[PDB]
Amino acid sequence: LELPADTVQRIAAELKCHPTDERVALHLDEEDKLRHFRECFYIPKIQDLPPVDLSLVNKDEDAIYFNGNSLGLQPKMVKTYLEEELDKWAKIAIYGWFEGDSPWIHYDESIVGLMKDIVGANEKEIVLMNTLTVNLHLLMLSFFKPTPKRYKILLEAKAFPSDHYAIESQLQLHGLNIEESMRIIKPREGEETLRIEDILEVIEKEGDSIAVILFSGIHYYTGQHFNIPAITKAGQAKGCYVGFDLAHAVGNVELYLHDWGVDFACWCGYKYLNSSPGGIAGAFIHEKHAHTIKPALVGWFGHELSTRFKMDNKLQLIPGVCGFRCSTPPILLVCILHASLEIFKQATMKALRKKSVLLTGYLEYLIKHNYPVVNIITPSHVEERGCQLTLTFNVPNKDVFQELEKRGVVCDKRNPNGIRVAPVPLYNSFHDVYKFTNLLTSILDS
Amino acid sequence: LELPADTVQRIAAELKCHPTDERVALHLDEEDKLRHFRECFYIPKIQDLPPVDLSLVNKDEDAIYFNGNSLGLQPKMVKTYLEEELDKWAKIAIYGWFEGDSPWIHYDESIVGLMKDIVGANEKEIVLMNTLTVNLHLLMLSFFKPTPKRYKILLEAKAFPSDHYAIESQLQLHGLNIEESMRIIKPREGEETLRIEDILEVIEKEGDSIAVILFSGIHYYTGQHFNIPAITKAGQAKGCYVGFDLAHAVGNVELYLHDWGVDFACWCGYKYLNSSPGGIAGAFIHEKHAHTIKPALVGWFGHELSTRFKMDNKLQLIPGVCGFRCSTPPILLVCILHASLEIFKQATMKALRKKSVLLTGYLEYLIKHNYPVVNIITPSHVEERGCQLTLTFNVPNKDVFQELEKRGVVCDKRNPNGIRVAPVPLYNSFHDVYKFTNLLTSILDS
Repeated sequence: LELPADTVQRIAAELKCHPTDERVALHLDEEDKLRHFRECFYIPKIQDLPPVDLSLVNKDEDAIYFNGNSLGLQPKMVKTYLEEELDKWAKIAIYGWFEGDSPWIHYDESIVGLMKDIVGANEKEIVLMNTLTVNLHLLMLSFFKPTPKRYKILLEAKAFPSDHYAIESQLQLHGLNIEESMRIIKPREGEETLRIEDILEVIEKEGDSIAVILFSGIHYYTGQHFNIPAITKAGQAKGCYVGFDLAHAVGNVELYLHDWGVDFACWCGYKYLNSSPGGIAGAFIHEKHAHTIKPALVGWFGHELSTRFKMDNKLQLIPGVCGFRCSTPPILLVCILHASLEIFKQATMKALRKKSVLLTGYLEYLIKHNYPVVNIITPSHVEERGCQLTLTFNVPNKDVFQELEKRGVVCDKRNPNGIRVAPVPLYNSFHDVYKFTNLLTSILDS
Repeated sequence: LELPADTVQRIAAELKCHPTDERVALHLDEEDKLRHFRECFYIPKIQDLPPVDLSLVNKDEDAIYFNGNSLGLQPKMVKTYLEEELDKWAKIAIYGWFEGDSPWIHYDESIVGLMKDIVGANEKEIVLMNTLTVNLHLLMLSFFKPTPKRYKILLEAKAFPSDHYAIESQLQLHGLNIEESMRIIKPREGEETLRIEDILEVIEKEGDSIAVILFSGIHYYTGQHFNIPAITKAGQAKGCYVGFDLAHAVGNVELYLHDWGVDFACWCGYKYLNSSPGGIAGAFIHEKHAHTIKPALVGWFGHELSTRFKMDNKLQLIPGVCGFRCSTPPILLVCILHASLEIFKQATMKALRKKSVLLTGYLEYLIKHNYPVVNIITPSHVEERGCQLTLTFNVPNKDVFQELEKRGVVCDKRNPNGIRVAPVPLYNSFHDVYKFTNLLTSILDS
């Protein structure tokens, strides 16, 4: 089928205009079957943003928000759902757990039915709970049971700091040497992303000694989407447990954790899933392990609900990942996630991934075209990336990042020179991408 | 000074009425300097409660809510504070972390200044984070480092199930025999509460082999307030680490964790602290351990904020308990807790504990007076209990609990026969206690 760059020049051919003309972006939004979803979100105005130099912007104009990858915008329905739960708490205080049309006791275990299609798993293979890093530890404390023969953990170079710290401390818990035990796949010299063959070679050479493989679904600094089902097959052949940190993947790319055979997974709620800052995170355990892999750390919401409130202390554990649930779920954070997940159910994940490829692609085309003083670190193949592109510039005398945010472009800056732009399909339009690059152009021309 | 029962009969002497007359309760509320705080909370109406038999109640009348111990009522200011944070998230999406009058990055580390006086600790000795049981595990994984000589954990009989399960799994993590390693102090035959001497004797006989002592601050089934500073001194003399699960204690009784020398502590937010269901919990580590006891499981919000966002993976850990913070704090749950903690700052914890003693005492007086077919399991000494009283009845032919909740009395039922009533000083008035016992009287007379 049609590659994204091919799609743009074809539109220009239909309109008899240049590929970089505004009319191309305005036409891609006219034909965007998801364009009405942007209304469901609160989009910042430029003059409200702190770093904005008001001299350089037209006030009363929407901001280009390309941090759907870091803290996702608020659905307008969030406050509406909060009000439902706040009134119930103000109407029947403790009875909201077991009484009424929607018991609190079943929230985390019902809105999982909205997560099934986002990660590709079953009802009983997912729990929405705790926070990302803690779910990473609660999973590792079960799957990472090392032996003298099999003791390593395989992660990637320059991984996300919380993951990296979580793995040292997992190894430091069992007394393992860090240098010997942390196998960190580094990219080849002069290269920014990882090679799938280099990863598989290490798994084949060393996998007999690796206990757990733990990558991110999308690497934060490069935006690289790792071939998840491949790493799983390779790792599982050598006898490894394979799990991923799907923070930048979930809500961004299509995921089939169950069919792919992934052993475990974990993700957060406040990035592409547009829940609240620090919102409720999630876990995953393939049902193959529902009766073999047990929770290392146990709470009382790991007990079967049927006899949980007898409190007779005679543990009857819930199989699967709901056994790692220690505590009562934070109902008001589940509430917010429900509002966002209903939106993901309307605009199918497939329909978002399809726009995400054309939208990020239209960003890549407009960057490569005009420019080289810009290096797109993100993999160019449409399948090895997500919403996010990572950029580095060779303009020495201007800070591109500061110059961009002065003008209402909200995007990340990652050390050393990396800046991250992530147009997401829910609230970002092609005209946002057009408006972006002409500011990036006006800046790089000085 | 005046014991609570002495106070009631003196009021009756001033009014020349019977101690059990309504005029006594109505007078204790007139003179209640905290009576206006009840307005700050949403109090259920009887006809809105599910179990209510409408034939047996006067509709349009406030409900007697004595579950401040299980799920605390909603401050009316909660929705107001949520709106502040929801507008900021809708106004400056990602900039709320570092920009403006109140950065999100400092929420959990600022409203700790409202927790200092509730547990009796310093700024740096408390973090508000995660959930109760998980904070219990994250603490145990550091303080419970056992040896062949020193391997036991001391808890109480019929402890709260989440605690009990959390301790088995802590021992099962290190391979320890459960029967040998779990030292469970059981009450004497025919007795419901524990004896402080029986606890100290075990600590003296066996303490050389105990690695960690972990009781609740108030036992859920009996309501017994354990002499916390005594257990600490005794346990620390024999070389034990001593920590408590302060769930029913915090927000209920006065606590001096720092001066008492308590090694660690953990509590929840949704009981007496009146945060949301499943709301943010808290942790405690005395500053003596700020540089000796390190986190077992590490996240990236365990890193110093000054260089946390360089993400260079060169860990620089925060001393004290803020090092056990793994993840980004859930801002909207901190928000709610801020609303409740401001109320605790207005009505001083001392002023609440003072009413709590007279209010629970006026409940005990009216129960003992008329009745014996009722057994108050809760310790009778005003210092060995909190808000909660636990009851058992010898009426065979009526279920007291069902008969009570039919009439708008919201209180707990704990297996086997225990029911828990907990008038709290914020929203509960003496007239609630008067109205309660006359229903309990009308019921027990059949």
